[PDB]
Amino acid sequence: AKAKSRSSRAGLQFPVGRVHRLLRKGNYAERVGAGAPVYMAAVLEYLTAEILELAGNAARDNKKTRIIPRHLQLAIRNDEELNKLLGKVTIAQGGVLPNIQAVLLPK
Amino acid sequence: AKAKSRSSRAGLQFPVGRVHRLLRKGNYAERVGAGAPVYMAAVLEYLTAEILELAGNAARDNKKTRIIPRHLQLAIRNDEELNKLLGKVTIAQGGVLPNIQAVLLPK
Amino acid sequence: PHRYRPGTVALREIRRYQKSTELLIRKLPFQRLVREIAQDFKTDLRFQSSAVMALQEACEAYLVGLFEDTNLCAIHAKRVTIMPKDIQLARRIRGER
Amino acid sequence: PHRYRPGTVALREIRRYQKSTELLIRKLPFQRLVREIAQDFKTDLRFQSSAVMALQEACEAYLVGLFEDTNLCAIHAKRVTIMPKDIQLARRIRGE
Amino acid sequence: EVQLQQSGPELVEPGTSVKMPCKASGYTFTSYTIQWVKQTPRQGLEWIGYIYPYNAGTKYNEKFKGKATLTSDKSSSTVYMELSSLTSEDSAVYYCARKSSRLRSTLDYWGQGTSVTVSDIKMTQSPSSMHASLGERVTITCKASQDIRSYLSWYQQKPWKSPKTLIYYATSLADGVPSRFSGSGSGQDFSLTINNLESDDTATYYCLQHGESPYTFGSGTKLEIK
Amino acid sequence: EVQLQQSGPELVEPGTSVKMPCKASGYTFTSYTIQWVKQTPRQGLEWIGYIYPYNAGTKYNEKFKGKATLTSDKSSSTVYMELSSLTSEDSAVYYCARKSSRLRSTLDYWGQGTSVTVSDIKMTQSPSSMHASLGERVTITCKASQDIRSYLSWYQQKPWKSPKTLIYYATSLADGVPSRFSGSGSGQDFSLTINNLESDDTATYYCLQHGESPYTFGSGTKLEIK
Amino acid sequence: VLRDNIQGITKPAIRRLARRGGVKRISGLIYEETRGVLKVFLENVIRDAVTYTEHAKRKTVTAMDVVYALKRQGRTLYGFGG
Amino acid sequence: RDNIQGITKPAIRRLARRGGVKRISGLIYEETRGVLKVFLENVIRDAVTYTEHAKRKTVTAMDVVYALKRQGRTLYGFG
Amino acid sequence: RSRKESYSIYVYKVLKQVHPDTGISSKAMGIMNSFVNDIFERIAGEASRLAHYNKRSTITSREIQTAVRLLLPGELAKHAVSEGTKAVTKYTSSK
Amino acid sequence: KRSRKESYSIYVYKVLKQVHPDTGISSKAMGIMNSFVNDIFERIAGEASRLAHYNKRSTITSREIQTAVRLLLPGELAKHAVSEGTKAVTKYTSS
DNA sequence: ACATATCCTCAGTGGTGAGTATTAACATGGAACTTACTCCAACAATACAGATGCTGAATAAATGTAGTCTAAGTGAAGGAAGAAGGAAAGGTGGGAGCTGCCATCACTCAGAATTGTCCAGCAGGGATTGTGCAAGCTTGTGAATAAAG
DNA sequence: CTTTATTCACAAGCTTGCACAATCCCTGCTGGACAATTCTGAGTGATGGCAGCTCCCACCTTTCCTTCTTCCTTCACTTAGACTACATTTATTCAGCATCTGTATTGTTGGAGTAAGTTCCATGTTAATACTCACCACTGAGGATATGT
Repeated sequence: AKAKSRSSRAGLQFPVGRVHRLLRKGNYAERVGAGAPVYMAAVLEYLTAEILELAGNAARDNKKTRIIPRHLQLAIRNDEELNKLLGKVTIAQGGVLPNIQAVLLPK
Repeated sequence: AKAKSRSSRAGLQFPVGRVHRLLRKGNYAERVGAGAPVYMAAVLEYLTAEILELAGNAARDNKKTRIIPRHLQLAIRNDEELNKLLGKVTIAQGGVLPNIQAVLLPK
Repeated sequence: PHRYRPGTVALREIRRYQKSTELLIRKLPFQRLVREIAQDFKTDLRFQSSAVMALQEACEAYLVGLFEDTNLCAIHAKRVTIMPKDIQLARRIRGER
Repeated sequence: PHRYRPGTVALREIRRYQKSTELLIRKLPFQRLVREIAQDFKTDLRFQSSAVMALQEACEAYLVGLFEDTNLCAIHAKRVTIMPKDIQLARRIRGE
Repeated sequence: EVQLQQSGPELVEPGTSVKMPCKASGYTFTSYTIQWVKQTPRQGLEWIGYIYPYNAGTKYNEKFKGKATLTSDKSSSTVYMELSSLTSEDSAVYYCARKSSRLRSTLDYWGQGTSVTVSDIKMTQSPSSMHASLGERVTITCKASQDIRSYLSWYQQKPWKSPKTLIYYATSLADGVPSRFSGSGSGQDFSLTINNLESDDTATYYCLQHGESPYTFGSGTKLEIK
Repeated sequence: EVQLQQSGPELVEPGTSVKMPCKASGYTFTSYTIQWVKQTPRQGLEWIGYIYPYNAGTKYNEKFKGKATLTSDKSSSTVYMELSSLTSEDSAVYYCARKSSRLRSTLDYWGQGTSVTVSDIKMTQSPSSMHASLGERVTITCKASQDIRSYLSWYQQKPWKSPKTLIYYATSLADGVPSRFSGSGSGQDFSLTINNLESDDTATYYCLQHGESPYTFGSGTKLEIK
Repeated sequence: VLRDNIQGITKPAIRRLARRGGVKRISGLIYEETRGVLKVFLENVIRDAVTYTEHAKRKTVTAMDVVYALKRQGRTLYGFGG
Repeated sequence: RDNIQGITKPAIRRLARRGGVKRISGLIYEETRGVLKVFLENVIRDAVTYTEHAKRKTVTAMDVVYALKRQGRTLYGFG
Repeated sequence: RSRKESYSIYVYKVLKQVHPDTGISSKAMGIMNSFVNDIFERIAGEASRLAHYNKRSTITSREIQTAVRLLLPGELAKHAVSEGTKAVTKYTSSK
Repeated sequence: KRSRKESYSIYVYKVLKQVHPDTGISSKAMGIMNSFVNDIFERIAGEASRLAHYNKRSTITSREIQTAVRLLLPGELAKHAVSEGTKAVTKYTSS
């Protein structure tokens, strides 16, 4: 008897056990194999890492050291893929991307 | 005792038992409350009857005995609530509504 | 005195409100409008503060995105003034009508 | 001889192709297009006839709806001729 | 919430044309048809036609074809009715009524009606006029000439008032109508039952079929209490 | 499938400007950044900048700001580079490289390289050049200056040819690369291991970081067979 | 009993929402149209939220019901639960 | 393999006439071919993914129906 | 072969109930089967989400009624709720 | 005596301190992150449930999750997510 | 071409309190371990339906030419929208109280799963009709061209 | 230059032939109904507490109304070329038939894998806590803008 939770055995930080419990209680299938929460936790951890790193870079080019939802909106809306995933998603207190159409500028 | 069915108990044509089996095995909940398939079958039968009655009326105005998918499309698209229910739905071999914009006509 | 030409202040307002993040509608009139609308569905209802807050961010985001689509419709017609026909066309193409 | 002014046969074609329900693209070029597009994802795969038929119905319905939105954009721009800018505006508002 | 505003009375010279507004509020205007019913004291209520503002779809009665013209304006949420070539038999009350595009739905909310003065299937109602006490049972028959799939409605009209929808789909109660009224029957035989009487129930009761394309009202029963 | 078409060699007198295109085909053009690097005999590969066609977002090296500008044409699926005021030390091979907006991804596909002829994290590679037989094991070290969280890539370049991507994310194999090449290491210490060699491994190997804002290439290790 | 509160969505508020949307010029009939559009959107979302509240046998509309209503209408909102 | 030229000019003309278009510019056809190619790639990629998950080498109508559906473009009449 | 089930006899019984002269084609039957399956999936998924939100492990007719109130538009939802309530009342009142 | 709520705010902070050691986060941004992880979880899990139901299978395996990631996520995002899931499953079935 | 007041917007400091990163208490759900049980890889066979080829008849696309008509550029009036100032007015943050209902806890009870039998409704295959497509003829009707005024 | 009678082509309507698909009938067979039992999950009540009303207030920021200007929108002319329309040539597609074979599908077995039950402990949540970062206040420099030069 011991240690070694399933996240540490898979080298992750997202909980494999909680994801397995949510997959079991979420009424998705009759059975859940014990590789599906590992894959699922890895995918969620990768997506969280990508969004958090892009938002940290957006905060870093803002002379700031704390991520606000504006930085998350700037991270998501500046990417083709990410915007596509979260294209029908509203972020609270995120604002919009700063853009003006070129015909509105004076000349 | 002669094994009468649940649809005849509820006075329906759509199957209560098959809807109960699809609700049970369709991974929707842990339990199904046994009045839910009666309600579901009644709602499905009402929607089928409304669509079929409007399609038969369209076929009669088109002087046709049989219903083709054009009659179903003409029944669905001419009703606001039915078109709201099936806005993101393509009906095969249904065509479109006859609609020319008013500017495109001569004079 | 000193006056700015039209479109100069209107461009600095675009540059100001696109970099800011907070809500653009006042909180209390929107809360009163939400309660007025909800009283037609169920009497004596009582919202939470976060429910009205979420409703305000949702409505403001929807209105802002419709205003970008309206601006694109206005620019397509070789104009810079948005008109109700642009709102109707954007809502028609979006599927809201 | 006899010759219809422009826009008359066009309106006749609009009425005729809005009255009918048959598919407007020939089946063999669409089948070849579907097979070549699927070649980039799979090297050697077969297709059901129903699969190509469903693909054709969906593609023709999508193109007819996009042409409806394109015509609306052209009329909003005070024109009766559709341009590629109308297609681009309609696909931008639709989110495509 | 739902109301149908109509104009005042019209004193029209014959041979002209008259416009009728049906300004609507309280509901999504495009999702409900607007029907038009004419009411004379000699022919009773007659269904004229309907307009669907979703596609501006018209349908008229055969005896009102050409004589009546229905139009819709979605900007002001208004329904207009045109009568041209006014014959001397046009002195009647014109009601516009809301009705959903669903087949089960009926003419639920009615307008006040404009009184204009010029200067199929037949419903048989067995009692023309009957007398009832303060606590009696009232049964009204609406025998139909043809077959309808339970598409019959029961309406109550006070003198100098708009009709009030009591029963839709031949058994279901309308919104706000008490459970004293009870509809029954199907096919060709229908009945309306008033359980216990009040002083409010002094009214004329009609039955309308909408199972076929020309909608037909009944002759009507006059019910007066004490 | 993915092609990065470019132009030929441009002989240019000093003082004027020069244009280089990067016509791209085989992929969704707006979803991938186009990055430009230059190569000289004197100092090897160095990263100039990139342009994201999704929002036309540029980012340049600090030593190439003003010297190089980047534009994109979405209709022709092309990326244009302007170099202005060509000095004497500007005769170089200019490469454009596809790279996804994902931070893990690298310069996977490269252009042919336009030869222009005119009339910070330090990368330390310990072996400058080495010789090997037809079957032994080669190890190349790429100790870096600062900390990069596994954002290192290994490239193989034939003489007079575009560099070929071998390793991305310091351990993962590129598309089509066999399992003979193996990347290892993390943090500051990285290494590339060739298991058994062929006659096609006679090439120059580079390591590139993209953890920081200015991307820096390696010094380059020449590998010659027998 | 509240009445006529759509006028509380003032013309400067609609102008600010247009400025965030990138609009340079605004016609005078834009504001009534925007009030009608915002009203229709609000009744749709509030009707779904009140349905979600009445299913839970609650008299209090929560933020989670608003989030489910927005998710139902394809307008998923982040940062308010769920 | 080309085969985008098999979607000919009068086929796009017929699809525009069904959409109510009276006058068509000459540059419409290439834009429509590109749009149809993008839509077909997006549907066919998901259909082939559904086919490969089932360990099949044949794309069925069910896979196309599921692929269409996932894009919010539900198609009736094919099962 | 393998006995695949559908709604064809049920839709045909409904059609002969509401139109006892009017036939139907095979393609229109396929459209009707797709419609019934799609609406079944929508109502069942909404009822599943409604049960999951309120920490309930069963789907009752209240969840189905609320789901019908959510997906279906106004008078459509009202008449479907009336039909479902009538059927559940008839089923309870008769075993 | 009121029950406890659970979220991803502890693991998301761990991933943040991996990818950015000297960078904090606000509570609103953590709420956005929790909503994002929940939304992507429901999307992938529902997609995989549909994949298992289409193939008449009764279990969700890592193959279903891989196919759901391929269908849901766009190109290079799906490629790197498949890479991460494969590496984690390979690492998990070795100890 | 230049010169110059003038509102507006970043670029730095300092204070500070709002929020947020850090540390115990505990409780609860995940891990270890074992047992049952069942579901789906793994072969094996077998029709079957999709790919490929051929061929002739429809039949739609390509091309060239004429002629219309429509998109686009230019010009001008005018009126509608923006900018700014001054006065009103209502949002906002704070500070109380009141109380209604929301979540928690315990009880228990009717209802829903479970399992075994069996039977009858439903899907597949095969005769059986029937009604809508096809071909041919007639006819109203809009469109466009010549003709008298 | 203005309505208006031939001319012309096109789609709608009417009338049989028929043949392919729809309706219906026969047969296994499998999924649904009957019935007794258990195992719950969810409905009645009671409770505490918290959070959502309602009210008062000071302030000061936001909004509304007026006036002037300007510049953008809309209407009218013109025109050149990019369209539509049609005849003719051509090339491609449709449909029927045949052959071949990879493949989808079904059947059987059993072994790996996964659900289920106990326990216990280590992790995750909440309460309390001491700072860190961002915002406001305040100058100070730097570009932008309208303007007389």
